[PDB]
Amino acid sequence: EKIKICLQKQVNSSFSLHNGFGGNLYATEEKRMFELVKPKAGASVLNQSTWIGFGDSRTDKSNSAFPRSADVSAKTADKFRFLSGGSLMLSMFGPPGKVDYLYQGCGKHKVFYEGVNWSPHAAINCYRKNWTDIKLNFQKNIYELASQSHCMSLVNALDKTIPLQVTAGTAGNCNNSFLKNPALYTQEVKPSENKCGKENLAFFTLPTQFGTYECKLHLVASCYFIYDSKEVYNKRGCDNYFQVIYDSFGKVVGGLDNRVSPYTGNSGDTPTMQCDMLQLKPGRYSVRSSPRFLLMPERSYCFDMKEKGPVTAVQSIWGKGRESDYAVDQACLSTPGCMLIQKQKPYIGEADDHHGDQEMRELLSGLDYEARCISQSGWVNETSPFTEKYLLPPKFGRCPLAAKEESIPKIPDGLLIPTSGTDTTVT
Amino acid sequence: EKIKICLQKQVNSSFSLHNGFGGNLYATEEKRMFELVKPKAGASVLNQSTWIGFGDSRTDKSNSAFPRSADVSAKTADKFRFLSGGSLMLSMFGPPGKVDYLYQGCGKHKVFYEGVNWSPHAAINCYRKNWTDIKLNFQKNIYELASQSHCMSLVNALDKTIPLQVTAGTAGNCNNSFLKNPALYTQEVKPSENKCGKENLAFFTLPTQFGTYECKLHLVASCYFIYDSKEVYNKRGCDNYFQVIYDSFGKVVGGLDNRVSPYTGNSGDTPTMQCDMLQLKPGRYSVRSSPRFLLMPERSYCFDMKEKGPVTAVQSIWGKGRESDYAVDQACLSTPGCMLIQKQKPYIGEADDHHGDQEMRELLSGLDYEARCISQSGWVNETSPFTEKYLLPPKFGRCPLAAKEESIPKIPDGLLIPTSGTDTTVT
Amino acid sequence: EKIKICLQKQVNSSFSLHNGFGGNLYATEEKRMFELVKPKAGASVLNQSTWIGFGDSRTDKSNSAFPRSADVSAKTADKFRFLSGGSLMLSMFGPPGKVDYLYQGCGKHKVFYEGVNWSPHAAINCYRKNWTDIKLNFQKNIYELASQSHCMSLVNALDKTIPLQVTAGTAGNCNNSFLKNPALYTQEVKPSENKCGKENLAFFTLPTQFGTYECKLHLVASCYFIYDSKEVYNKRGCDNYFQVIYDSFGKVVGGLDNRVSPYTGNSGDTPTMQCDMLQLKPGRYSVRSSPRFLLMPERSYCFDMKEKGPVTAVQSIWGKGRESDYAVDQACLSTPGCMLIQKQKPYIGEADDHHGDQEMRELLSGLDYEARCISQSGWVNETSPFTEKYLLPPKFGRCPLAAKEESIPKIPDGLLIPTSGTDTTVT
Amino acid sequence: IDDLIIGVLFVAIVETGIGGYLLGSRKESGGGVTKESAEKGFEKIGNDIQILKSSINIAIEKLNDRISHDEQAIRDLTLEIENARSEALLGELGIIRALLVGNISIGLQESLWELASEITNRAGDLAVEVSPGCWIIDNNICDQSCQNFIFKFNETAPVPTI
Amino acid sequence: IDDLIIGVLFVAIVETGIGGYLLGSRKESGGGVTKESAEKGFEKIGNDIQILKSSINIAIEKLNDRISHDEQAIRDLTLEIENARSEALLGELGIIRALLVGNISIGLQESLWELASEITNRAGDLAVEVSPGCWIIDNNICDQSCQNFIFKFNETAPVPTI
Amino acid sequence: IDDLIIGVLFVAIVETGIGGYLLGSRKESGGGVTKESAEKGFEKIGNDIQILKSSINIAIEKLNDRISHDEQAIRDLTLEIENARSEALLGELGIIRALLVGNISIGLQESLWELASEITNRAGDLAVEVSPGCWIIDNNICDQSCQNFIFKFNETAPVPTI
Ligand SMILES: *[C@@H]1O[C@H](CO)[C@@H](O[C@@H]2O[C@H](CO)[C@@H](O[C@@H]3O[C@H](CO)[C@@H](O)[C@H](O)[C@@H]3O)[C@H](O)[C@H]2NC(C)=O)[C@H](O)[C@H]1NC(C)=O
Ligand SMILES: *[C@@H]1O[C@H](CO)[C@@H](O[C@@H]2O[C@H](CO)[C@@H](O[C@@H]3O[C@H](CO)[C@@H](O)[C@H](O)[C@@H]3O)[C@H](O)[C@H]2NC(C)=O)[C@H](O)[C@H]1NC(C)=O
Ligand SMILES: *[C@@H]1O[C@H](CO)[C@@H](O[C@@H]2O[C@H](CO)[C@@H](O[C@@H]3O[C@H](CO)[C@@H](O)[C@H](O)[C@@H]3O)[C@H](O)[C@H]2NC(C)=O)[C@H](O)[C@H]1NC(C)=O
Ligand SMILES: *[C@@H]1O[C@H](CO)[C@@H](O[C@@H]2O[C@H](CO)[C@@H](O[C@@H]3O[C@H](CO)[C@@H](O)[C@H](O)[C@@H]3O)[C@H](O)[C@H]2NC(C)=O)[C@H](O)[C@H]1NC(C)=O
Ligand SMILES: *[C@@H]1O[C@H](CO)[C@@H](O[C@@H]2O[C@H](CO)[C@@H](O[C@@H]3O[C@H](CO)[C@@H](O)[C@H](O)[C@@H]3O)[C@H](O)[C@H]2NC(C)=O)[C@H](O)[C@H]1NC(C)=O
Ligand SMILES: *[C@@H]1O[C@H](CO)[C@@H](O[C@H]2O[C@H](CO)[C@@H](O[C@@H]3O[C@H](CO)[C@@H](O)[C@H](O)[C@@H]3O)[C@H](O)[C@H]2NC(C)=O)[C@H](O)[C@H]1NC(C)=O
Ligand SMILES: *[C@@H]1O[C@H](CO)[C@@H](O[C@H]2O[C@H](CO)[C@@H](O[C@@H]3O[C@H](CO)[C@@H](O)[C@H](O)[C@@H]3O)[C@H](O)[C@H]2NC(C)=O)[C@H](O)[C@H]1NC(C)=O
Repeated sequence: EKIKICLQKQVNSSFSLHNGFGGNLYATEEKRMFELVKPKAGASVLNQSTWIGFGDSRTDKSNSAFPRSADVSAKTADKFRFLSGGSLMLSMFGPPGKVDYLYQGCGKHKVFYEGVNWSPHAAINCYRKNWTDIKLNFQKNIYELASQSHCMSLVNALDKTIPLQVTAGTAGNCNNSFLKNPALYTQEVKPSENKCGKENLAFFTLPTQFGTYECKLHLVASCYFIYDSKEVYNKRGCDNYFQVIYDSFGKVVGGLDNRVSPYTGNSGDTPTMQCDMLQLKPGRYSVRSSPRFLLMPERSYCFDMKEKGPVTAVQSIWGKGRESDYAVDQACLSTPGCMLIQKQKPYIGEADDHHGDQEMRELLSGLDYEARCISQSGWVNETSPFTEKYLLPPKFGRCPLAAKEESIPKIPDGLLIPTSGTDTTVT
Repeated sequence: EKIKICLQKQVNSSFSLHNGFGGNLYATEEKRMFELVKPKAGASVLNQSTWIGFGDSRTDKSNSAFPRSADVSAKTADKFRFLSGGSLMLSMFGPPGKVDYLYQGCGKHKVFYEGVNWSPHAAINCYRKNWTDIKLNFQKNIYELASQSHCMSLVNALDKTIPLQVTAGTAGNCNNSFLKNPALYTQEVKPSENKCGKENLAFFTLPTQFGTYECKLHLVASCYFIYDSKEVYNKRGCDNYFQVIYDSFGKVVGGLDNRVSPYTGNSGDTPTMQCDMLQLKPGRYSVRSSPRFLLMPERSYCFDMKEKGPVTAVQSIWGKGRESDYAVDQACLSTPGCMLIQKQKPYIGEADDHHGDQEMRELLSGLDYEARCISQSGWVNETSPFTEKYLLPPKFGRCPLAAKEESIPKIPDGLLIPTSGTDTTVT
Repeated sequence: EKIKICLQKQVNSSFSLHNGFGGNLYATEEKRMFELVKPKAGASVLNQSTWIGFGDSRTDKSNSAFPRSADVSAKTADKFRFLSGGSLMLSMFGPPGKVDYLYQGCGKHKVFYEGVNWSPHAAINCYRKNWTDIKLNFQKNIYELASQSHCMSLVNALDKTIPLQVTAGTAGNCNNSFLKNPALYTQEVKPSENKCGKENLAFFTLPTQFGTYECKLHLVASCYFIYDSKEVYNKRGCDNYFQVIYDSFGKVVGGLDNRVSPYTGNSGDTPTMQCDMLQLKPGRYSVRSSPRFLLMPERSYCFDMKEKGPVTAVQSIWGKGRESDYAVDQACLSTPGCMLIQKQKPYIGEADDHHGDQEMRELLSGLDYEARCISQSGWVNETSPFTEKYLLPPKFGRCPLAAKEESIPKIPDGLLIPTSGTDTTVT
Repeated sequence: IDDLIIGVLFVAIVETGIGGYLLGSRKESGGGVTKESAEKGFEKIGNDIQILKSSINIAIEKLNDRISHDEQAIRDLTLEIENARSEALLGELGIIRALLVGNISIGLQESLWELASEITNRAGDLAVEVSPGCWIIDNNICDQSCQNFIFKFNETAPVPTI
Repeated sequence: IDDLIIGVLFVAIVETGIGGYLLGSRKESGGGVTKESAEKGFEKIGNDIQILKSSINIAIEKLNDRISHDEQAIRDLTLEIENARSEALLGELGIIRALLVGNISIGLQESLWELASEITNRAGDLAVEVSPGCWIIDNNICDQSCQNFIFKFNETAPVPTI
Repeated sequence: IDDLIIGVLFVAIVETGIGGYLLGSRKESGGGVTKESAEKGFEKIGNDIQILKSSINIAIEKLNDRISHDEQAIRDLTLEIENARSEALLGELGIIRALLVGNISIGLQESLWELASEITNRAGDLAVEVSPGCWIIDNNICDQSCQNFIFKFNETAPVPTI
């Protein structure tokens, strides 16, 4: 007897009807095509090998109590050029009674924890008590030049020529001497005895190399004393105050000349010092100044200026009890290419109050991983072209784009049954 | 006998061959997929329930001759905060011989018909005849702050402290008194008999709330008298003219000091008044002025500043016979977030010359409908993601995009016949 | 007996498996979908009929030694408005002892080879030996106005009114006369004999048409003499130097007035002339000047200002032995809408050192072909929507976009074999 | 090569004559071509065309109001952006038009395969291998009555086998 | 119109009963319907589904890591740009989803056509014109043994033709 | 599972042997495989491949000169914008390549179904159910002559039925 057999499809219980072009499809379960990625708080790096850091006491591998004292891991710390008590600003200006160090290195991404060692607590008063503006402006320029360089190094000495008429100065508010960057020199000049001195002329040569380091641009500080008035200067000098920086050609590039510009002080018999930040290319420069004062700059930072790249700047502030400034923050936020890392909770250290903060550690934890994107909103090492929402303006790497999970496609899963013609679904 | 039967497809008369991927398709007729939408001239609103208007006499529901007189419908007029003879500028400065009112309200979209009641015709000369610049600058700030606020209110009273030496002023060109915003106060000073006076110090408090209204920013007018010269002021004073507004801390935020700034007038023995527009935060402020003149501000506009939102400004000009300025137009066209509505035919009213214009009615007709987009090129409540050409820059809602009809896809209509494989079309 | 026959497909030797939707495809060979287009060096034009050129000696068809001497073809040269020894600047200011001509024409694209005939070599010293700055600024304005105009013409004469007191001048450093654009006139004034003069007032009328040429904007030179001091002027004139240009209403639009402005010279007893470039609309203008000097402008360039359009500017420099400046280059590079054509090899002419350069010929060859895009990177007449990399910012026509050949799709070629469903590929 | 009556895959240009869906019949080695309307089968095809048009409507609605709600306060121009977005969206519209035409076409063809199935199902003698959308039947076995039932959907007196 | 057993193109809603792939059989002009699980070619269908899913995986990876490696140092906002790119890429994802569903669907259907072919190949007597994915056999010719071999793949005693 | 000769849907890797389109024949339950070129059927396929290539050409022309005429006078950079447009247009090109390959593939396959129809039409006894793109004929009934006519298009002495 004839029997009819058919291969039948029947759809049961829980099912989704995925719509297409050229047949539709039934499936029992369904799931999302992509999963939204999230940026993780703190700092991390791309490539995990093309980066370099400039450190303090909390990134120092030679710290006796290191694990405790450290705001970073050992792994992370290895890429740093550290020294306990150190600061870029301390090596830049070399104030007496503080540490001094040759900061230098190369890399695509530069990581700074600079600042805390020259905060208001440090109490430098070499004719200037509030360092904050100088610190800020110095940092701003460091960040600027660094996010545009591959290699950088401190320049702790340079070529100079001083005229025999003047000999090295000292100041009681600058411990027992004077700074290692603006070098003070004076000659005998006494207006009352009518023993009037001569203007100074001195030379200096900025080197276009510093060992292996290639110097295409130098960050130097042009400093000078700001006197209140005529009468005040005229106690100690017969003429008028002036300190001016000339180039090789004969053009002036900075300083203060009170033979042609009015006096602007407010510190009485004693003046107050102002240091302007200048960017200078290598060559033979000259300086001129009034008889009683010569302030030759003898230090600078050397930048190769080769390529642009990320810069991370960590908020370098003290533990409890020590007065801190926000120069770091301010400077970063006013220069492009740097990402600021800042603390939401107070700084409370393990080793002592100023070293080994809990928060800072779980932020700088990322520096041991290899990120696929880093942004001012955080870092990510996980893949996926999407994120819940947009990441803050400066960002580097393979960026994820903003999208809603409800708008992501769904993929059929479990039991799948194909529809064909118009015959296909009976009811 | 064996007979062969075939189901044949045959195409006849008018037919179009629509190309595809996976076969083509024949159809007898065809039409466009999307119709190009048009922007309609006039004013309209999104959401039709989150908007508020500030009115005059032509938006006034309490006007006896309303229908005739009205440039709007009854439905539309109800969302307005109106008053016949009203004006924001009239309540802001309160000049004598004019109306006084408390404009206030909240909304995502604010609609202004402000201006006409203080045009050159209105006749105010409280030491200033041409009000146009003041009007303009005032409107500009109103539009600015309003397109950045949810709630706004006039402030017609505040906390003040006036010193016993001065007593309330009056002026013959300001009718029989003086303004209800800059409050004049004077003391005796007579240079001829050497009966010289004392400089004034007076306080005032801008309130952070005004009933329900929240004040995060106040729009105040800092006013002062401009004298021709030393000698001219020195007829009535023994010092020099000055009126200056200080903050709670003690810094100056506005005014004019002729003890240090030269005399700039050109009006002779009588001065001319200048009112600068200032944006002030709530707090306790102070003012200082010359013996003979104290001008304390006693009114302002209070803005909550919560959210950005649309602003429509209608060209508030007079019917034929009364002189009108273009302050409204100018102010809007120079501030972002506002859309200007302006006439292309003269203003000819039904009720009287100045109320109930034909044109204006068919323009402000849209305000009763709920638009899906509103732009400076017009409004639309009709669907479709496309339009013939681009709409002018400020626009709000679901925008239609520019496209040409000749490139819009065509949809088959009438009789449809499918093509299959390569066999499919014989000839 | 029963025999089974099958139509078999078999794939052999070299084959590529092109992946699709609705089956894949085998093919024996494969090639790229689009060939990347290249931007050819030199100058060329779009539409080959809406363009016009302004020429010199190397573009002149009446030159006896043309073929040799020419930096262009005969075909190309026909679209030029040339003249041997010519220059726009020479016709603009008309210096004595130099060629005079009426440059003019219309077109969407204007091509300039202007400049070489008034380079430092040319030796004009009509109170100014270094013409470069004037040349530069003049060229900048010509390019500027030209990339915003359809028609342009030189205006070598205009309507004027001179006062009877002054009579035409001459200058020994300007050969035997003076320029044909600033026209010099003086009256007899002697300070020592107290034969002082009267200030001059003279008029001039800028015409709205010049034949068929429409003048919406005129490029005129406002010139004046710069004297070292009071005393120096007071040798030749009792009062003070001044030359000033007023409008129809009575406002001032240019010049120098040393009755109020200090004397800025550095040329001693003889002054030095400065000509500022002004853009003026048609009307009746007036000028006022000190007794001893009247400098009325009598020439200008007339622009219709109708429409934006491309401008090509060729580096017009000399052969070996005549000093050349880069005014052309500089002027173009500081104006938008122009494309600069410049030489990478020295100028070595066939006819003489200065005419018929090899390089210039292999650059300006493109002007005989019809390009589909022209850019500062070069031109292209070939089709294809892609090119190796982005063309330099100013460019006109059907632009090709940047792409990598390795990412361009490949098209199957040779023998093609279709894949079907799941059954299709056996192994 | 089939003759004057050809399969359902085929569509022939009959510009001045009968168009649409029709029954093309003739005898194998005998009586000439007879062509007559398929409007009794069309009630299915037509109804599926409505279902297809429902799909179309939906897909068009799905492309309406795509772009987000703006609130532009700035007076600066964005035309170069609007242009580049329009050129892209225009490209998208091109693609989805060709895709839709094929999908519609295919689904329409599959509705002609429901007629085959139903007609074949109606009488056992209708099952035979001929040409795509063509069948062969015997006029001794089945008269007008059963033919009229079988493929003209008029349910008149079904075919007798003994 | 087929009765209570219908072809392979078809899919029927049976929410609380048996679902998936099943063998629906009954006597021609007689006895009731028998339905039973197909759990043995489903490894075939299923395995082919894994190959289809392999395609899916690949195509999903091909949409991962598409955007270029940035180094944005400027603090300027690009949200308005990110939005316009996201809206476009979202549209693209829509299209390729519908395309993928169809391509998968089609390739899945073609694996059901591999079963037909194989079952037809298994016994000569299985070749007959019935309904898409339906076949007819005779119980006087083939017993349980060969049936169980033919479409339940038990390889039990193949059909004897003499 | 079919044996040493398999259907038209199939394509087999024969890297160092005969390729293209060929006639694979053997006896049913007897003598071994004979393989030989199909270059007489190919004359159809080949011409249709040209028509298909004509479609390609058109579609390529249709993608040429799509960007509108520029007049950029400003000297500022748009590379980052051009880049984002290129990334999109590149994506679009990917899609339409896969779409084109399938459409071409399909249309090519349908021209192999035109051969089936023609060969089947050539001799009535050639109509039989075997495997997709395979047929069975009897050499008792038809010699070389008619075979050579039937599928090698050489019109030699057609098959007699008595
Ligand atoms: C991407 O970065 C994430 C973190 O953001 C990495 O996840 C972490 O992976 C490590 C191993 O590499 C896991 O560490 C292990 O944790 C367990 C459990 O606590 C412990 O027993 C082990 O000794 C070790 O510490 C860690 O759990 C994991 N983080 C989380 C939240 O699960 C990830 O590995 C990175 N991937 C790549 C490829 O870079
Ligand atoms: C697009 O422009 C190119 C050049 O950029 C054109 O190619 C050139 O076409 C000319 C004729 O118009 C060819 O000239 C001939 O050269 C031969 C070879 O020496 C000579 O014997 C002839 O007397 C003549 O001068 C020239 O060969 C050719 N370029 C190259 C590199 O071979 C092209 O025709 C243009 N196409 C269009 C449609 O505008
Ligand atoms: C292509 O041919 C088809 C035939 O299959 C055309 O359809 C037929 O169009 C005529 C147009 O007049 C319709 O005739 C009208 O019929 C109604 C009754 O339904 C009658 O009241 C009218 O007076 C008239 O006779 C006819 O209905 C229609 N066929 C069907 C099945 O509806 C088709 O219009 C042709 N193409 C073009 C572009 O005309
Ligand atoms: C739609 O119907 C299908 C049947 O064709 C469902 O598949 C069957 O799902 C049940 C779920 O409980 C599975 O049962 C489990 O069997 C294992 C042994 O394999 C046993 O250890 C468990 O205790 C349980 O009874 C069953 O295996 C499965 N069929 C096959 C062939 O695997 C399907 O799940 C239904 N749809 C939905 C949404 O449930
Ligand atoms: C894959 O196999 C096919 C066969 O179906 C190859 O086609 C055959 O290729 C040879 C290549 O030399 C052709 O022979 C040549 O014929 C020409 C005359 O047309 C003659 O001048 C040469 O000396 C040579 O004998 C042969 O004709 C051709 N088959 C057909 C039908 O034309 C195909 O080339 C193979 N794939 C690859 C990548 O080679
Ligand atoms: C549209 O569906 C196609 C299937 O109908 C799909 O192709 C896939 O199937 C083919 C076989 O016909 C695969 O080819 C094999 O792949 C296996 C590994 O999975 C290999 O072992 C074997 O050698 C052979 O290459 C294709 O590889 C497979 N596709 C993928 C991406 O794996 C099409 O890909 C699909 N179209 C799209 C755009 O998804
Ligand atoms: C998907 O493949 C289609 C083919 O299966 C392709 O259409 C092409 O084939 C049709 C015939 O079915 C051509 O129409 C004929 O063209 C010839 C000339 O080549 C004419 O003589 C004749 O009158 C008729 O127009 C189509 O022209 C042809 N396509 C093209 C572009 O030429 C589809 O185009 C293809 N889909 C896509 C989007 O390319």
